[PDB]
Amino acid sequence: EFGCDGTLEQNDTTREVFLRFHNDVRKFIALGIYPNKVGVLGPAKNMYQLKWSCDLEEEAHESIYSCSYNPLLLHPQSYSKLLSVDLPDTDVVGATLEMWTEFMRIYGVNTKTNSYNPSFSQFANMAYSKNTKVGCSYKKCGGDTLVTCVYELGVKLPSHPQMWENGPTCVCVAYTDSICNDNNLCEY
Amino acid sequence: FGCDGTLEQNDTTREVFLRFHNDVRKFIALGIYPNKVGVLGPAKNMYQLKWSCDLEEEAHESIYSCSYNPLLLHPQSYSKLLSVDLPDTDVVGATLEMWTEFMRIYGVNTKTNSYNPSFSQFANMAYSKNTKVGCSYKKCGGDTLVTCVYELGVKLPSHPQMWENGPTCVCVAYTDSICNDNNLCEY
Ligand SMILES: *[C@@H]1O[C@H](CO)[C@@H](O[C@@H]2O[C@H](CO)[C@@H](O[C@@H]3O[C@H](CO)[C@@H](O)[C@H](O)[C@H]3NC(C)=O)[C@H](O)[C@H]2NC(C)=O)[C@H](O[C@@H]2O[C@@H](C)[C@@H](O)[C@@H](O)[C@@H]2O)[C@H]1NC(C)=O
Ligand SMILES: *[C@@H]1O[C@H](CO)[C@@H](O[C@@H]2O[C@H](CO)[C@@H](O)[C@H](O)[C@H]2NC(C)=O)[C@H](O[C@@H]2O[C@@H](C)[C@@H](O)[C@@H](O)[C@@H]2O)[C@H]1NC(C)=O
Repeated sequence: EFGCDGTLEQNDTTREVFLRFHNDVRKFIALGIYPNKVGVLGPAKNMYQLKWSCDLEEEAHESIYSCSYNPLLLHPQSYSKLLSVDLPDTDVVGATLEMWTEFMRIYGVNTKTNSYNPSFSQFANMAYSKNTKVGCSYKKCGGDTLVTCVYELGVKLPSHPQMWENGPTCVCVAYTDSICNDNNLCEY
Repeated sequence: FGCDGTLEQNDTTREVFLRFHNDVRKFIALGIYPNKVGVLGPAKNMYQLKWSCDLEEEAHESIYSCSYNPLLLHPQSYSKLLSVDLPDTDVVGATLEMWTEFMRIYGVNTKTNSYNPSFSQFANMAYSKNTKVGCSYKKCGGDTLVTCVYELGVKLPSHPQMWENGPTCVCVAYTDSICNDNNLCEY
């Protein structure tokens, strides 16, 4: 599920944190039980399972390599700079991902449109229903640690801000020959 | 710690909670804790926190039903997290880091060090005159609840100051205070 050989300064423990965090968020949106600011997100039809992409992880790694964020702009990308602390790497990674979702919970999703909002831009990239690939990276840059995820597909702003379509769990039709896996997420 | 109660927590996460708080507080006291721009502090009357099993009880009780219901006896910080398949210490660490990162998103006004609801958890953690904290967490299926209870905190509107600007180791808020080896006040 990973197999990323490169000089990426990361091993699979944090990659699994990244990957399963995304797919847990997406499963609970699809099931209609992820908590909004008030109430719940979802259910969503067309919410696809994410797979790791080593190419996208390289894009994530390259954007923070110099210790100043510089995205390649080939793919949607979420980024945050956190204070480096004397705790394990899973803690920074976890803190970033939790923070990305708390932005959403602090501001609140309109669950009629499920539109992107700049105040939870990272959550929108993480929840974008029709994406199927993610790659993330982090780098300690002295007093700060940069954490960033890159996605194959994302919202297209401003015209197409919808993060996911309201619909029944396991309705998987956005790609031909899609099935719903045991995670309650679509795959193709 | 010595918290005997049915608190569903052991001392390893208690230490992460406590040490994290006192690191932040001493970095503010020394004037080296990063703000959004620049640094926070130095602060006078920044007291070291001690654990309180009573406050931990108040924390544990507010979340044991998996819906947040504070007792409202003491200032309290709370977050509902997405559950992660990581050791509990790392979920606690991630939460505490996240609480500080809110502050650096909005930024503290270092002329006033005023409370800001947008970083309420950092504010509760940084409140200089508090000396006791109790924290708890509970895995609730897909989500995890994490919360800290403080004996003292800001009082709005009358006392919005998280800490007062001033020299490290000035410890006069309470009589018979001293500055310990952590450069934090205690009595
Ligand atoms: C990704 O890298 C991290 C950081 O190196 C790995 O986590 C570390 O894994 C090592 C073991 O390979 C842990 O060390 C050992 O800890 C135990 C308990 O104290 C002791 O028996 C042993 O003496 C100790 N070794 C030494 C010399 O210290 C280490 O504690 C652990 N965490 C950190 C922050 O260093 C990680 O390994 C994965 O996670 C650990 C927790 C184990 O489950 C391990 O089997 C896993 O592979 C690396 N991930 C991968 C996939 O390799
Ligand atoms: C609190 O609960 C933790 C989870 O059960 C304990 O960690 C576990 O300790 C085992 C040895 O007793 C060790 O083999 C396990 O890998 C470890 N599990 C995890 C997820 O870390 C913890 O014990 C403390 O921490 C571990 C890492 C060791 O250093 C122990 O010697 C420690 O006591 C429990 N804490 C206490 C104070 O009992």
